[PDB]
Amino acid sequence: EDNKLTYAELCLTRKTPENITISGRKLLGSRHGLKFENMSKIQNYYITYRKKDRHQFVYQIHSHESITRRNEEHNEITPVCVVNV
Repeated sequence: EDNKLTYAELCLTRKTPENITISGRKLLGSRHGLKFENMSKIQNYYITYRKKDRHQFVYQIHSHESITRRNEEHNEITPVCVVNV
């Protein structure tokens, strides 16, 4: 829905972590509907977005471990609904 997302399905030709992130970055750079303004606990790949000044955001897929690592290194990358690859 507008607020919460049920589930996301990604379909590729090969299942590798680098290809998953590349596909998530490329497929989520076109014209989209909303900004995924919600939250859900995470525990494993997810679609995430970081905030950036003057209404700027990036849409790409990160693993939960990678989400934690990039939150530790860094504007937090708040994760949203799970992605099944």
